Order: sequence, then C-alpha cells, then structure tokens
Amino acid sequence: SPVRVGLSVDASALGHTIPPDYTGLSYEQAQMANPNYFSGANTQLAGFLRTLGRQGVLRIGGNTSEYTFWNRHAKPTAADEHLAAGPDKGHHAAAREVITPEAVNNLSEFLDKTGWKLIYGLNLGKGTPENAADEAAYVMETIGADRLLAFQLGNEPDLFYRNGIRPASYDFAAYAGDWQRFFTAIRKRVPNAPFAGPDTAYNTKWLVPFADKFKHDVKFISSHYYAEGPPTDPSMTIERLMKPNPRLLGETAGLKQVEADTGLPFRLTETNSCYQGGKQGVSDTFAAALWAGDLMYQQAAAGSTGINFHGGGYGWYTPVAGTPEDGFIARPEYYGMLLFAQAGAGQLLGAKLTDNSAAPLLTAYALRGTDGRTRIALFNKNLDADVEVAISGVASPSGTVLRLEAPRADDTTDVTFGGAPVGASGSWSPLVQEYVPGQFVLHMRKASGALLEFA
Repeated sequence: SPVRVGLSVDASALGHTIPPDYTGLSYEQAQMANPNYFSGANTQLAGFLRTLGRQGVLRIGGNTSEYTFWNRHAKPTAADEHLAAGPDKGHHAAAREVITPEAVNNLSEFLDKTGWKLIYGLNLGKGTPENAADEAAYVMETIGADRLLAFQLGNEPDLFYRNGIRPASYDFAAYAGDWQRFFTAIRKRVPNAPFAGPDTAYNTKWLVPFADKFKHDVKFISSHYYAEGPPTDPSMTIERLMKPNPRLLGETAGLKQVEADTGLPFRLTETNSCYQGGKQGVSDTFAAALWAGDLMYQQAAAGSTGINFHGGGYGWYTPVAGTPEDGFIARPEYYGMLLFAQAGAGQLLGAKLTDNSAAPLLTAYALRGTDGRTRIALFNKNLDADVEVAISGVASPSGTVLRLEAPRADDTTDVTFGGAPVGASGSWSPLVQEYVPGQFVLHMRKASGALLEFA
C-alpha cells in the first residue's frame, strides 16, 4: 500500500527566481581539437542542447585544459577531425592536444545554433600567460563579449599537487600568484575579459581566500560538486546516491556565505554523480536522472545561478553520448535535466512535505512559471516505497502530470518522460499526459519522478 504523505504549497513563501540560463553542460577542452564537434554542422548535438534549454551555458575546461594548447599557427590534423574526448579519468596525464583558429570559429557557429553562452578554460596548469592572453584575445574576437560569460584560469587547482601539474607544496598563495600573472597578461590584451573561479569544491584553503582576494576581478564564483565522496568512502551505490548528502548542504551554505560576504554569485560549473568519469551501474542508470533533476532544484532553491553536468564521448555519466560520425543519443541523466527544461524558469515557492518518515527520500519543489502557472517537480527517490501525495495550497481547477519513469532504478535504457523517449537531435514531445485526481492526490511508484502543471 503506498505511503500517504502531505505536500503543502505556499505561494507566499518565495524562494529564488530560477534564471533562464540555469541549465548547462561541461565538456573537456580536448574536445576542441576536433573542429567538427562544436560546430555549426553538428545539428544533432545542437538539437540536444536546445531541448535542455533555450538559454543555458556550455562550459569547456576540465582536466584536459591543462594539456591542451592554443596555437594561432596551427590547422587541424587528420586525427584531430575524428577525436572523441570523454571525461578525463584523472589517473594519468592526458595526451597533448592543440586548439586552432578553425575550432574557435566553428565553436562560434555552434553557439549561434543553440542560444547558449560560453565559459572557456585557459591553460594555467602548463601553459604560459602570453599564450593564454593570445587564446583569450582570439576567443573574445570570435565569440564576442555578449556570449562569453567567463574565462577560467585553471581547473581544480587544489588537485594540481596530487596530480603532477604542480609540486606537493602548491597552496593557495602559489595559485594566487599564478592567477594574478595570467589575469594581468590577459587583461593587457583583452581589457574587457570576464573571469570566474577558482573551479574547485567549496573549501577553506582555496575557495574562501580566492573570493576575498579576487572579488573585484571575477564576475562569479565557480564551484564543482560530485556526489561521490573521498576515495576512501564505501563504493558509491544507487542507494547512497538517492540519500541526502550532508557535504552538498555544507558546501552550498559556504557558497551562500561567500555571496553574502563578497557580493559574488555562484555557479556549479562541473558536476556529476561519480568522479573519474563515472561508475558503471550507477552513473549510467535511471537513478542518475532522479539524482540530477533533484540536484538542479536543490541548488536553484539555494540561490545557485546555474549548473553544468560534465560529460562527452561515451562517458558513464554523460548526459549526451556520441560522436559527429556515429550520431548522438540522450542517456538516462538527460531525462532529469529534461524535466527541469519542461518545467521552465520562474520563482520557487514553499513546498513542505509531512507524514513522510516512511518515505524519507521523496523531494518536491513548487514553482510559479514565468507564464504564471504553478508547477511541482517531485522525485520519489525511495527505492522500495510507492507514495500517495495529498497536495494542498494549489487553488487551480485542474492539473496534468508528466512521469519520469523506467522499470528499474539501475536501468541503462528504457527511460521515458511524458510517455516518450528523446529521439534524434533532441526531438521530444509528451505522448502520455494524464489529469491529476485545493486537494489534489498524486500516486507515484517507487523510483520515479513527476512534473505537475496546473491550469
């Protein structure tokens, strides 16, 4: 029998307004070595991004940003034109790659087809300040100041020690000296260059001193989050993935404190479920759709300006998989982001769950859409409990529901939203949309999601 829970919506309990460019993706900078990938000719991938949002942000960076080198002198090679760069596993040095004027030009045409803005990684790990200034100048010339949200100087600098890029003694003081040298060089070439950083998780040895020192020099704080904790934690499981993560709550509170102290907003510029490219049987499963969609809302309710799910190639956690030659497909995590896209932007409202101790992993978020209509997003992350949700405080005459479904939490396929899979090039329309029975009652199966929209 289902667990009977109450949901009280309070249209006077205003939360944050979700911006229109909240959604986003993150890719490896190595992928720019292939000028066919982020290109105006890549209509398939452009289509998947448009489905995720009419506005959004493409972040290019990652571990490979330290191994990728701008050369204004270079043309793409034959092997460059077929390169597929999945998420870097971090075990060893990436291969050296080269980015060319042609790739940057094609990236501009890609962004023209999507409507998305760009965060672009520069090579602080192994590059020079002069070459970063030259790359920044070319990006600003080609992409333009309207679409270029920020440059990033270094990816995960707090892991440079441990990973070969700097010695074990590298600390914030050393990184600040590096950051200032790059910033100064770039701004001489590009006086309007925007920056974000420090591209780490919230922590005290790096991110708090960064914001204090560089607040007048950055547009916003860029933070990373992975659900998987330290390497010495028990192996990530779907069960663990569905539970609240105290570290996420604490890291988010820290970023909110920084915003209060410095005036700087924050964006989660690289996230996914499990690091080192993801974990087979967790990251590539329908559980990841529930995890992601819930995370999008949890961060929005905390005042995050946006998110960027890491991906590329055929990585276990990528939202979109594929290549220009073979075509692209939506993986299960995409469907959680699709629920958010279908819900749209607007202002968050109070939504309090009660009588839920037997179904403790159910989450719910209420939103007043830009168009005035109330939506509720529910993620029944309980793996063994169906629920029956008695909804009060919504005074609309009727509502409809689109279900986020798969037959098992560990399914790697068979994922649908609104009774339909996503097709080629991001094509999606709901095919099954049922009416919801100031007192609404919604049933949800275990390990499922729903988007309600009221008239």
